[PDB]
Amino acid sequence: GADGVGKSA
Amino acid sequence: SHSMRYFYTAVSRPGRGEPRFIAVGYVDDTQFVQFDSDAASPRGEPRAPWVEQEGPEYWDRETQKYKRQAQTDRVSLRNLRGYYNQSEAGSHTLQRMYGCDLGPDGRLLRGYNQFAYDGKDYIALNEDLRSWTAADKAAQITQRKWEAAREAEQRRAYLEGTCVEWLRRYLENGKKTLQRAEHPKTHVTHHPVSDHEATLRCWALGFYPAEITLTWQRDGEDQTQDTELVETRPAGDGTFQKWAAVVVPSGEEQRYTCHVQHEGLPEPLTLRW
Amino acid sequence: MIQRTPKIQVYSRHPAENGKSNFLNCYVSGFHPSDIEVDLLKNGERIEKVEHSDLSFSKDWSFYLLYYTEFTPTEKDEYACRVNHVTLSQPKIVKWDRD
Repeated sequence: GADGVGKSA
Repeated sequence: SHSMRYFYTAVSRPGRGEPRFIAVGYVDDTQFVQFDSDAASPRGEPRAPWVEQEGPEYWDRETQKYKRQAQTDRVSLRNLRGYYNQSEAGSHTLQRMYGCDLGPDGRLLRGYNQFAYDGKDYIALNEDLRSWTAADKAAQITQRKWEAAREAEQRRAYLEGTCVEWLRRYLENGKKTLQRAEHPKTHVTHHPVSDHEATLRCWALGFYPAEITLTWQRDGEDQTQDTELVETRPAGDGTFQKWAAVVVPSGEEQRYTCHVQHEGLPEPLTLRW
Repeated sequence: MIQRTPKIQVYSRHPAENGKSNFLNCYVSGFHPSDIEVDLLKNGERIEKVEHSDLSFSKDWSFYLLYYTEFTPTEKDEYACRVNHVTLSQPKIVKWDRD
């Protein structure tokens, strides 16, 4: 189960 | 110990459309998922039988995570090109690896989350999963960015919670192949080079997991200097292969033993040609 | 901007026995960037229907891929792996040694 998407770099 | 690990790669290609995004996930040394934005039909795909029988909603959820992640990584690639003020004609790579490890306990031991840009360290969560380490001034922009949005709090929540819950579920559903160790199948070969020199090669085939130790010993003491190791390599069927070679004075072969250590061996192996 | 040339290994999935079906592997690792071209050859001719693994990378960020095809070894057929990469001024051939 993949991590949720956070902030761009 | 047991681990779940994800590997993300994003590559820009100016003038050839949007950057490609590829993701792969592993439990220990077994791949179980892949996503490729360039695929004929881009969606999360199973690579192991113990996630095949997960339902369509599980797969639909994972596919939307990847599509959302692919979009966010294209943005990061464009931001990173600005931080370094790089030409808009060059191709650049953004990589990320993250995962969680279970101790012998079966309880959480560690997690990690690290990034690289054009093959070099860029930014990483520290071992405490609460602070960042930035490789240069450009990464400090990202650090200031992420700590202003408590990104580390979000990542720690996943790594110490959700990631371990999935890993435990995967370990249970795939226990027939994930929680068994297959011992190496071994043999020793000999090749004469000259009147004064010969080479001994100690083979290990068909073992799982990938971690293995091949050590040549002379008169029983380990001889790490003269030995030659290959990189451990995939057999293509889920097991791995490796060999270790040592150059020995011709005629002295019987004083050399190969020491094989693997999780699938109840006691270490002593091999002699 | 890192540029690292691929390490190449050519080998069979199982110990090669003449006349018995098997898989021929070409394992490329330790390269950067990720664009790479890998062909398997039989008697110098490119083998069609070669599959490859999904792009992953190592702890040092370098990429690795496995290319493979089913084959039946014989005593005289020669097999090889042809690799091209931005680090390679000319393509690289590694012959299969039964070892």
